[PDB]
Amino acid sequence: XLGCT
Repeated sequence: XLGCT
């Protein structure tokens, strides 16, 4: 979920 939504 680093840069993911």
